[PDB]
Amino acid sequence: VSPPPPIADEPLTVNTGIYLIECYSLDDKAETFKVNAFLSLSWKDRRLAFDPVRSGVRVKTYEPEAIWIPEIRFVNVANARDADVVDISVSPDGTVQYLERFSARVLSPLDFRRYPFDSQTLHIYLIVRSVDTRNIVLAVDLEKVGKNDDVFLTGWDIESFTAVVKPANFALEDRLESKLDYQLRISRQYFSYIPNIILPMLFILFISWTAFWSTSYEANVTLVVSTLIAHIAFNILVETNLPKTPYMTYTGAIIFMIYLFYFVAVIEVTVQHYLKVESQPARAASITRASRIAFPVVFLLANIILAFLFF
Amino acid sequence: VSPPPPIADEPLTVNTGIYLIECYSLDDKAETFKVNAFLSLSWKDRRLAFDPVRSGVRVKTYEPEAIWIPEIRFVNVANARDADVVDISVSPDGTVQYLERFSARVLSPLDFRRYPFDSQTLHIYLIVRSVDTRNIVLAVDLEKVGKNDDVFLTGWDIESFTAVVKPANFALEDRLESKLDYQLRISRQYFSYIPNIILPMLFILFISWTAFWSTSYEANVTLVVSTLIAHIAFNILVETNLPKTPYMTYTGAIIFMIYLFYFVAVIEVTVQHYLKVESQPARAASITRASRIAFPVVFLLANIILAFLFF
Amino acid sequence: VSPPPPIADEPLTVNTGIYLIECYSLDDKAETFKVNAFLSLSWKDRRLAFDPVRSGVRVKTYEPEAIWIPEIRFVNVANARDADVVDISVSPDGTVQYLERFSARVLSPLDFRRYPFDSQTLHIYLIVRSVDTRNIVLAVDLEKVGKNDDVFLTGWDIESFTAVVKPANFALEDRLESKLDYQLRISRQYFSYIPNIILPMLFILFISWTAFWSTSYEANVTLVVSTLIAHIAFNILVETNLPKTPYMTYTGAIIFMIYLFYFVAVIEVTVQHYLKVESQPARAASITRASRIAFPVVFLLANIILAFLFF
Amino acid sequence: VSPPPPIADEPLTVNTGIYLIECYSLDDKAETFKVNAFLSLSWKDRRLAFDPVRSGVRVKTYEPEAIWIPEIRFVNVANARDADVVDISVSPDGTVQYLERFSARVLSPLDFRRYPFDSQTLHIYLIVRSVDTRNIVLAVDLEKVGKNDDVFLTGWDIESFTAVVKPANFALEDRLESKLDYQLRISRQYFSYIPNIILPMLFILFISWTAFWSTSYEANVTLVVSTLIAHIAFNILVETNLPKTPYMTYTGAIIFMIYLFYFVAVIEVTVQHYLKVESQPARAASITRASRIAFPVVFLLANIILAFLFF
Amino acid sequence: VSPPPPIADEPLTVNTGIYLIECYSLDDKAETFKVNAFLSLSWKDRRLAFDPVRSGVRVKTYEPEAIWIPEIRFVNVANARDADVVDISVSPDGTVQYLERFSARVLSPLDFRRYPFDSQTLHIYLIVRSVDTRNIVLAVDLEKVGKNDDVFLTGWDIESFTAVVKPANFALEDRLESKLDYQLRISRQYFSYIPNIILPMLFILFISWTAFWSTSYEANVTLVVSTLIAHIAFNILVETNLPKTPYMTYTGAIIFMIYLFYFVAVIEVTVQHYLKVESQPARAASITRASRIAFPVVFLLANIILAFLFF
Ligand SMILES: [Cl-]
Ligand SMILES: [Cl-]
Ligand SMILES: [Cl-]
Ligand SMILES: [Cl-]
Ligand SMILES: [Cl-]
Ligand SMILES: [Cl-]
Ligand SMILES: [Cl-]
Ligand code: NA
Ligand code: NA
Ligand code: NA
Ligand code: NA
Ligand code: NA
Ligand code: NA
Repeated sequence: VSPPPPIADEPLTVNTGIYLIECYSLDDKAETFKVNAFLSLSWKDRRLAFDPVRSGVRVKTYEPEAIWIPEIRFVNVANARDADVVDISVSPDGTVQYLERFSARVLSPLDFRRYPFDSQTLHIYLIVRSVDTRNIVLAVDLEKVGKNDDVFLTGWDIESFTAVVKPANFALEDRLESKLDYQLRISRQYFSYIPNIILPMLFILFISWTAFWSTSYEANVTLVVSTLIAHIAFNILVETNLPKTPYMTYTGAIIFMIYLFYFVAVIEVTVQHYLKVESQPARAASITRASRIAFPVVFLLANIILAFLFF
Repeated sequence: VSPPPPIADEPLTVNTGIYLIECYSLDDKAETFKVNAFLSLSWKDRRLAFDPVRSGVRVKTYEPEAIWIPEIRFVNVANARDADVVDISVSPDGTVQYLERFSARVLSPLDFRRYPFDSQTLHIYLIVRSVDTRNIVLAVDLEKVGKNDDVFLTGWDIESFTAVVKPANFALEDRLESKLDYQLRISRQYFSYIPNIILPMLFILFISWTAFWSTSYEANVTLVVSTLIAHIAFNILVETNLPKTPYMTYTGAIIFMIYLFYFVAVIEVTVQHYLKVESQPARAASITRASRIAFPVVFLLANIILAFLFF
Repeated sequence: VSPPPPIADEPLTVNTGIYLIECYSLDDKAETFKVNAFLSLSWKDRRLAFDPVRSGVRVKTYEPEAIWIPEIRFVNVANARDADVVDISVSPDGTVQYLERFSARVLSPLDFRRYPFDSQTLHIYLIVRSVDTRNIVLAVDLEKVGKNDDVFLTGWDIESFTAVVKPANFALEDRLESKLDYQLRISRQYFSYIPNIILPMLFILFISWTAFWSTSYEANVTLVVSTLIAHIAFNILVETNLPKTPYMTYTGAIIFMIYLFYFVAVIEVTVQHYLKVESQPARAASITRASRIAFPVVFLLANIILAFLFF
Repeated sequence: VSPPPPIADEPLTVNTGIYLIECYSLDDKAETFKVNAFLSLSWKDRRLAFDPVRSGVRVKTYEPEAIWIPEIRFVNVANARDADVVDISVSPDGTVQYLERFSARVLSPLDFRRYPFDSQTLHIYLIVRSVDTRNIVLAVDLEKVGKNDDVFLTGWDIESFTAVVKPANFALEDRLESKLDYQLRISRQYFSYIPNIILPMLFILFISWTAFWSTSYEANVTLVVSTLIAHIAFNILVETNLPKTPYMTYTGAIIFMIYLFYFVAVIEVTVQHYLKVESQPARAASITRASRIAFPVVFLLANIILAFLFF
Repeated sequence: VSPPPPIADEPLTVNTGIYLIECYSLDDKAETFKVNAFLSLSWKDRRLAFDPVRSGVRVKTYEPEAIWIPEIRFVNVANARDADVVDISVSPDGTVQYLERFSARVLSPLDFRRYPFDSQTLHIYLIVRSVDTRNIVLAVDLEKVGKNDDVFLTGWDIESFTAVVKPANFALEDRLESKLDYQLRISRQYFSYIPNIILPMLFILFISWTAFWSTSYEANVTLVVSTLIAHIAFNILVETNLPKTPYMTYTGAIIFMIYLFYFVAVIEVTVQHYLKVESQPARAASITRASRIAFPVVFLLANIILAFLFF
C-alpha cells in the first residue's frame, strides 16, 4: 500500500492527539519516565472515500494491514513503544480516524538547579518521516489532547499536558521530518525533604555550635567531629537520589557550604584549646563569645545569598 | 469480524469476572503490584447460534481468530497484560463463554498516613471502548469473581477481593467507555516493625536520657550525640522502604518528633555544664532533676496526641 | 481439534512428570525461585491409534498443531512458563508421549522461624482444567519425576524432589480442576552465618561486658554505646536479607534480646557512676561484681530458653 | 532470494551509515551504553533495475521479504538489536536504499586511569558475513553518519560521532567478514566530584592535621581515628561507582595515598604521647612542630607527583 | 521432516563448534555469566545430496524450515538461548553446514576458596536428544572452536576456551542424550583488592596495636573499638560481593581471624587498666611490652598457616 496521492503539490497532514492514562516511574537519576496513553491519528485518504447511500454504512472499519497507515514514531524513547490498535474508522469523504493505546519509557532531561523546589517540563516528541511519493506534516487536534483525572506521579504535582501546535519541520538524511512537541509540566512535592533531610541536617549543625558554650576541648572535638560524620551521611544520602550534574544544585550548594561551617568550627575549637594551654584563656574567651553570634549570623546571611542566587 | 448486531437500540453487555491465582511483588515505593489471574468474559452473539439436533454438539469451541471478541483492557497497568486464552465455548443461543489466564503489573496508589499500621484498597480497572456499529457495556458475574486460598502477599493480610457491580460509563474521545472497579482489600502485618524499628529506636532514646543521672559533660555529650546518630540511621532505614509523600506518615511523625527530644537533651546537657562551670550546680541540679520527669512525661503525652491525630 | 472421546463416563488421565535440570535464584525476600526442567505428559487418544503392520512405523511423531494436547498450567507461577516442545510420540494403541523443556519463576512461600537453621518445602503445582466434552484428571508417572545430579541451589542443600501422587480434584468456576503437588525439599547451609554474623555479634557484646571490670564511666559509656551501634549495623544487615514476617525468627529473637542486654549494661554503667559520685563506691562495687556473673549467666540461660522454644 | 550476481570477480559493497537519535544509560561498572539510532544501508542489485519511462515510477518501494537484504549485525552487542524497517527504495539502476531504526545495548570497555577527569571512545562495530555465492564488503557513506543535536549522556560531554571509513576485512570460520568501526567520543563532566568527593575528603584530612596543634592524646586519637573512618566511607562510596580495574585509577591513587597520611599521623600522635609520659615533652614538641610543615608539604608534593604520572 | 535415515545401525554424528564473540556480566553471587557466540553445526543428510554437474551449483543454500535440523540445546542455561540463523549450506555429498549467532545467560558454579586469588572453569554444555527413528551423537570440530581477540571479562583474565572432544552419552527418560563440555578457563585480577580492601584492613588493625604504647585506657578503648567498627564495615563490604558458601574463603578466613585479634587486644587493654587501678602497673607493663611483639608475631605466623592451608 502506497500513501494517499496528492491533489496539488500540498503535503499530507496527519492530525495527532495524546491522551495520558497512566503516568509513572519518573527516575530522577536516569531522567526517564514511563507513560501509558492513547495516540489518535487522522488523515484524508480519497482512495478510501465511499457513498453512504450506495454502501449502506455511515463509517467503514478497517484492519491495519488493509489500508495505508503513517509510520509515526517517538523521538525520545529508549525502545519502540508497545502499541495495540484500538480502532480504525473511515468516513465517507475518506477521513481516516486511527486510535491506539501505547506504553513507552520516555527519555526527557531534568534541571536539578532548584532541587527539591524544582519544576520540570517533560517532553514527548511525535515524529513522521516523509516518503518519496509524498511529504507528511504533523498537526495537533486539541480536542484529542488531554489526561485522565486519576493520573498521578509519586512525589510530583501534575500541572498541565499541552502540545506545541506548530511542528518542527526539518530535513534528516535528505527527507522531511515533521516533529511535534507534547509537554507535561510537573512540580516537585518538596514537603518530605523538610522533616527528612533539611531539618535533621540543621539540628546536627546547631548541635555542633554548642561547643561555643564549652571549654572542654575533648567534648568539643566529639561534638563537631560526630555531627560532621552525620552531615557526610546526609550528603551521601542526597547524592544517591540525584544524578551527576555539571552545575550546582540548591541542596548541593547548602550541603557543601555546611562543610565550610564545620571546618571553621574545628579551627575555632583548636584555637580556643591552643590559647588555653598557652595560659591565654581571656583571648580564647573573646573568640568563643564572638563565634556564638558570628556562626548563626554568617549562616543566615550566606543562606539568604544562596536562596537569592537560586530563586 | 464486526461486533454482534443489536436487536433494539440496546448496548452489548459483556459479563466479566476476575479470579486471583497469584498475588505478588507489592512495591510500596512504586505503588505497583503484580497479579496472575483468570479473566472470564461472556456475551451474546446471535450470529454464532446453532441446532443441538442438526449439529450434534451441545457447545462449539472456537479459536480467538474465528469469532468476534471484545477488546477488553486494564486502565491502571504499566504495559499490556500477558494473556493466554484458556477456553472459548459457544452455546447454540450464541452465548459465548471466554476464559483467559493473564499476568500484569497493576499501578494502584497507596495511603501511607498510618504506616506501618495502614490498610489499602488495591484497584484493578477493567475497560471496554464502544465501537461505531454498537455501544459496549460491562457487567459483573459475581459467580466468576474470587481468589485462590493459597493467595499470599508477603508482609500483608489479604482481606477481600470484590467488584463494584455498576460500571462507570463515560465518554472519552467521542466514544462510550465502560469501566469496572475490582477491589483487593489488604492490611499491613506491622509485627516485624515493633522488634526491628520501633523498640530499638525507643531503646537508644531511653539510653540518651541516662545523661539526666550524670554530671560528666564529656560522657553526656557521647551519650546524646551517639544515640542521635543511631536515630539518623533508623530514619534513613525507614525512608528507603517508603516513597516521598506530600503528607506526614505516622512513623515519620514519631521519628521527626524524636529529633526535637535529642535537640532539647543537648540543650539540657549544655545548660547543666555551663551552670556547673559558672559555680551554680544547685540551679543545674534543679534543671536535671526536672528533666528526669519532664522528658518521659512530654514524650508519653506527645505520642498520645500523635496516636490520637493519626488513628 | 477436540479432546479424546470417552469410552464410558471415565475421565481422561494425563500422566505427568517433572525432571529438574537447573535450579537457581532462590530470592528469600520475594519467596521466589527459578526452575529449568523437563515436563513430560502422556495420555491415550484412540483417534490417533494405528496398525504397526499396515503403517510400517512403530511410532508416529506429530507436531503440536497436528494433534490435541492438554492445556497444562502451573498454579504458583509469576507468568506463563517459557516452554519449547522437545518430542511428541504416538504408540500404535494411541498412547501419546509428550515432552517439553520449560523455565519458570515459581512463587513458593518460606518459613523463616528457624532462620538460618531452617528447612523448606518448595512447591510446583501442576494443573489442568476440564473441558465441556470431557473431564481431565492428572496422574504422576514416578519414573519421569527426578532431578539432575549437578542441580545446585547457592546457599542450600537439595534434599529431595518428589510428587504427591494423588491429585487435588476440585471445582473452580463450575469446572473440574486437577491439581498435582511437586515438592522440592531444601535445607539452608547455615555455615557462613557463624563467622559472618553470629560470632562477630557475640564478640562486640562480650566487648561491652568489659565495662564490668572498669570504674571509668567515660570509657564504659564509649564501650557499651559503640558496641550497641555495631549491633544495630548487624540487625540492619540481617533484616535486609529477610522479608517482613508476622512472627519472630530465631535470629530476630536473639538480635532483639541482645538490645535488652545493652540497655541493662547502660543502666549498670549509670548506677555505678551515680553511686561513685554519691561517695558510695562500696555499693557500686557489689553491683559491678554481681554483673560480671549475672550478665553471662542470664545470657546463656535466655539463649537455652530461645533454642528450646524454636527447635 | 539469493545475493546480487557479480559482474566481474568484484565483491558487493554495502554502503552504511549510523545517525544517533538517543544515547543513554552509560553503566561505568558494566562498560555498557544504550543506543537508539537510524541504520542506513545501500547496495546495487542489477536484478531490481527498471526503466523509469516504461514503469512510470521514479523509485520502487519494496517490503523486506520481497527482495534480498544483507545480514548486517553488530559485534559488541549484548543481544541482537531491536530494529524496525522505516523504508526500502530502489532507484532505476538497481541502487537499493534501506533505512531502519534500531535500539541496542552496546558493550564497549572504558579506561578509568584518569577518573573522574577521563575521556572515552565508545565503539559500535558493524559487521557483514560473506556468502558462498559472493563476498560482501562494507563501506561508509559519510553523509548518512551523524547525531541529533538533543543527544545527551548524563554526566558526559558528547564530543564527536565519526566512522573509520576503511573496514577491517578478515576471515572467520573460512568466510570473509567486513567490520566497520563507529566511534563516539565522550569526556566526563568532573564538576560534581569536586564538591561531593574531593573537597569533603580534603576537609576531613585537614581536620585530622589539627592534632599537630594539640597535646591532648585522647582528643588527637578521636580526631585522626574519626576522620579516617569518614575517609573509609568515601573510599567505599567511590569503589561502588567504579568496576574492579587491574590498574590504579587517579582517584584510587589519591584515596590510597591518604591512608598512609592517616597512618603516619597516628604514629606521630602515639610518639608524641609516649615521649610526654616518658617526661621528654621537648623532643615531642620538636616532632609535632615539624609535622605541622611536613604533613602539608609532603601531601602537596606527592599529589604533584601523582598528577604528573597520571596526566 | 524426519531425521536422515541410517545406512547401517550407526548413530548420526552432529559436529559442533562454539566461537565466542562477546563475554560479559559474570555475576559472582549468582554464579551466572552472559555469552554472545557463534554456534556451528555439521551433519550428513544423504537425502539432500546432489550432482554438481546436473544442478550447476557447487553448494545449495536452504532456509531452516526447508530441511531437517537437529534440536540442539544448552544444559546450564537460565532460559532458551536467543538465536538467529546466519547460514545453512549443503555440499553435493549431503554434508550440511549450519551457523547461528546466539546469546544466553549461562549458569556455572564458582569455587571461592582462594578468593580473590581464585581461578575458575566456566562450562557451556551442548546437548542433543535422540529420536525414535535414530540416535544422535555430538562431536567437536576443533577448527570451529575459538574466541575473538577483543573478548574481555571485567575483573578477569581469560586463559583458554577449549572443548572436551568425547561426549557424555547417557540415558534420560528412556532416550539417549549426547552432552558436550565447552570450558572457558578464567583467573581473577586480584590487583584492586590490595589497595581497596587488604591494605586498608591491615592499616586499621595496625592502628589498634598503637594501644600497646599507651597507658591511657580511654584512648585505648577509642583506638581498638573504632578500628573494630571499620573492620566490621570491611567484612560487610566483602560479603556483599560474595555468595553464601558452605566453606571458608581465603579472605573470609583472614577477616574472621582479625576479629580474634581485636578481641584479645580489648582483653589486653582491660587487663592493663584493671592492674593499674589495683596499683600493680609493673605487671601491666610486662603484659603491654610482651603484646608489642606477640600481636605482630602471632598475626604473621597465623597468616603463613592460612596461606599454606589455602594455597
Ligand atoms: Cl516509538
Ligand atoms: Cl532543515
Ligand atoms: Cl522530502
Ligand atoms: Cl491491559
Ligand atoms: Cl504456566
Ligand atoms: Cl546486532
Ligand atoms: Cl539453548
Ligand atoms: Na497499513
Ligand atoms: Na477476534
Ligand atoms: Na494441539
Ligand atoms: Na529479504
Ligand atoms: Na527444520
Ligand atoms: Na571517645
